[PDB]
Amino acid sequence: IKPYRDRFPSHARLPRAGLPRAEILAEIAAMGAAESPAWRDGYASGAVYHGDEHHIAFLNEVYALQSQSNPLHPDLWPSTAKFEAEVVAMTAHMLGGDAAGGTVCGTVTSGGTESLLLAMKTYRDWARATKGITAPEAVVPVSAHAAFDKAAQYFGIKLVRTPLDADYRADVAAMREAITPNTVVVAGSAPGYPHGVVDPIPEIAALAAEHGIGCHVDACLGGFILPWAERLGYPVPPFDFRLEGVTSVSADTHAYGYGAKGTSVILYRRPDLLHYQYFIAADWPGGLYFSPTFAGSRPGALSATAWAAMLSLGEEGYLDATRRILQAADRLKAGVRAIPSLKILGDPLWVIAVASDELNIYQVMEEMAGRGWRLNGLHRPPAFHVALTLRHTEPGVVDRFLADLQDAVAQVRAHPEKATGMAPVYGMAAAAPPELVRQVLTGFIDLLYEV
Amino acid sequence: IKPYRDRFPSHARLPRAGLPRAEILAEIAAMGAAESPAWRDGYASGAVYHGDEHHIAFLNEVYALQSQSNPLHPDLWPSTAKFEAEVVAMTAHMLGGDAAGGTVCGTVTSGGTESLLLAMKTYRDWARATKGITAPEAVVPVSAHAAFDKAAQYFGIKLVRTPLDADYRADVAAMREAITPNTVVVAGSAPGYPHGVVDPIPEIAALAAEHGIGCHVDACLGGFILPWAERLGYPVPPFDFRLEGVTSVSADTHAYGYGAKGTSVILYRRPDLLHYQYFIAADWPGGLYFSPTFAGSRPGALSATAWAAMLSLGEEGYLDATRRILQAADRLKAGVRAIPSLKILGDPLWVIAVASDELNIYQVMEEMAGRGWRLNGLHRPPAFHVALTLRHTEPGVVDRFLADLQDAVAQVRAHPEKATGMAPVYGMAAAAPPELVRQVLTGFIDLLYEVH
Ligand SMILES: Cc1ncc(COP(=O)(O)O)c(/C=N/CCOP(=O)(O)O)c1O
Ligand SMILES: Cc1ncc(COP(=O)(O)O)c(C)c1O
Repeated sequence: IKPYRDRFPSHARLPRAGLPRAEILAEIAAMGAAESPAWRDGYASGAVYHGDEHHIAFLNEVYALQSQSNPLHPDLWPSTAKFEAEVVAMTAHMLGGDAAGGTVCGTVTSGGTESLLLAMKTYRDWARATKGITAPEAVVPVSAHAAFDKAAQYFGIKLVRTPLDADYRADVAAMREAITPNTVVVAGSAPGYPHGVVDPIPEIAALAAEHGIGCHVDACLGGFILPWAERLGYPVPPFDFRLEGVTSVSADTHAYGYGAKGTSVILYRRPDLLHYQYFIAADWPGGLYFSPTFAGSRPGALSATAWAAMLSLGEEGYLDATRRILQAADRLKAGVRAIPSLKILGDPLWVIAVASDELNIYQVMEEMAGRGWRLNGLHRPPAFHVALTLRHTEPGVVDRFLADLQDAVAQVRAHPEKATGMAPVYGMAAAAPPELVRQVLTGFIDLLYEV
Repeated sequence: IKPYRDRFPSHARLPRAGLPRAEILAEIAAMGAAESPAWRDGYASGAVYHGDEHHIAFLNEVYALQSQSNPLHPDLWPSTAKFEAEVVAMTAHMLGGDAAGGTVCGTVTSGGTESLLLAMKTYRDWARATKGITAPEAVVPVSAHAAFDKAAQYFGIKLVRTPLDADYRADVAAMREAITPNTVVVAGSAPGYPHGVVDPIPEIAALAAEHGIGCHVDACLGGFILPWAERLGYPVPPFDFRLEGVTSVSADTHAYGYGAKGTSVILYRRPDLLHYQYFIAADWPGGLYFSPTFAGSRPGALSATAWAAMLSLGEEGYLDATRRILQAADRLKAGVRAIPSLKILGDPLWVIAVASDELNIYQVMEEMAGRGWRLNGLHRPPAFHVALTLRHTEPGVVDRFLADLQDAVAQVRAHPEKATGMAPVYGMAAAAPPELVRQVLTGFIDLLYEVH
């Protein structure tokens, strides 16, 4: 659904003469006031991770002072190259980079997906050069992020997805079973996006060191949450570089790092690994050209906002934020188990996947959507999840959620036949065959791009 | 060389307690005042494309109002999904999208490189599904951007680079020669980055339609320059979708589109092509997940800055900008041919590659660097180039350049033995073997990432 089709002029052609800056800003600001109550008041799962208007006004100043930065030119903006070096270093330390000998290194990327993609490409390129593996395989849980499939398709890696156990954590045995001599990497999520549970990293990491291959830890969600939850006295095993089997880790500075959107860190245990990531061309008439990541020209300013957010918070700000989130979490989970028909999937710390055996969970979800809740629809198995952020730690938000949740279950128990709005969509999507979904969604992405 | 290693505290660990916002900003603003004179006063080739402090203050407001946008969620920020749809549409029209039947479609990407990569992956995936080609080849000029090699390595495409002619434009014949039944795409640059010259697109496009394969036009540099140069009455053949053989085109809204860094457009002629780009997963316990491009979470705000910059300029602002640039160009080229020892490579419109047969061009370049000029070092053949922007259209900038260029040649003619600063580096790099460069540069990228 396209909200501003009518309220605002549509442009499928450049205006013959330029429109005034004062007006363009006003058009955009208006859309700002329309869309920002949804995430600000706490109705959104994930999406906005900090939300505080002063922390945002702060990062916008950081962007403004670095707007022109392009780290393709480290000699014009050595300031940005500094930021990137320090975000990578501070993040390395945070994830047990010292307990590895201090050989831990990385680069700043554009997001979790790039981190994962880069990593897969690295392990693929390394395996071919050293172990001579020319038809590579990777082994991850079925809960590992969909970005892994993306890497499989792009780089020509055969991806093998293993099943989970009763707690929705990875099945470490089935992983051993699927390893072949062509397997170049195994991965574990900390936590996985679907259910918020942390795969058995120590076990997977060990399994990896055993067969002399890589182990990647997808800590894109947990990187900036888990280390602080551990010091707050929660049940979190070592997930990072403390474990010796773990060869790489990815973490999102734009997620729970509270940077602005468009930054992430990929970390490798040794430099001889990192080096397979760099792209270099020496034979090009355009001169010497190299890039650490996928991109050539990058938004230097976003690397600044990641750096500035990490310094403005420090170990205190993260410890504080993490507590306020995990508090709201434990409190929401209690309110959910308290409700009869619902169950929680596995044992999440702050990303809660709620399902039902008796009711149609998708209509429950739709009933929440009726009150303004923008939640995530899962399937295999059917459920919806809410990933908690600082936006849900504000006064009365977890309460409103549980209050609206009760009324929503009561309504669906009265009419188990009810399936309104999006409920029928999420439900068909569950049952439909891959190649049919692949086609309808393709039409949906085309609808997004219409003028 | 790391400038702030001493003046500012280095952080290899999160500060136990958070540092004040007032202070962090001051640290960054200081670095801003140190680095911004270089590109602002016009010493930089490319890098900053507009530079005007009001146009920048404007786009920063655009970013500020959209900072939170992440177009992975089109239902939370339908505003951004709108911007993206319209940047893609306005850009399509600009590059002859109507003359194609109105089936021209695209997506907004993160930069030229992603556009190119996405395209290569599309043609690879299409060729396998329709033409059953399981060991794909691509054929581009040796001047085509290095991003093409990157796609070759990533996606497993065999890349074949053809030679150029006397004008440094593509050799259309050698391209035909290298086409096999496994060739899935050919490309032409408009202009190529090295020399600023426009490959023979009409001819290449035709060559492509002939063999029933794709033709991609790398207009990342020229997309927002060439269409306006054509209406200003310059010698530019049709390079875009007017030609029927051309199946895709890439253009950088963050370059000569004067958006903020981190946006670009990839355009396809028909939707059945675009569709091979989309990534979709239906079997994932995380639910339905799709993405048009490489990224999942994106900076929505950068899509806004591209949109806002295009609207704030319109066909007038581009026509004006393009004139002021091409004027400065023609004026700089005359000043260069005027100088005895130097020659210009091919016939560039605004990206000038200057070489020398008698002198060591790298020391010429170093002599310019002495006066503050941050230029691009080319090789194969040895030269340096300057890509002109609005920053070089300001008063007296092309003049200072020619003035410093004369003094620089005079100095190198007096001491042909001289090789100071970077000159010896660019020169070794020219002669060294690929695998040696590959190793030294790897050490250089590691040096960038060190903290003292
Ligand atoms: C475990 C895991 N792995 C990879 C990713 C992808 O990272 P991305 O490219 O979206 O920055 C996610 C995020 N997944 C959700 C990104 O959208 P959001 O609601 O704003 O956080 C992830 O959770
Ligand atoms: C002519 C040309 N093509 C492609 C690219 C790649 O774009 P980017 O560096 O912005 O990713 C550039 C920079 C370029 O100048």
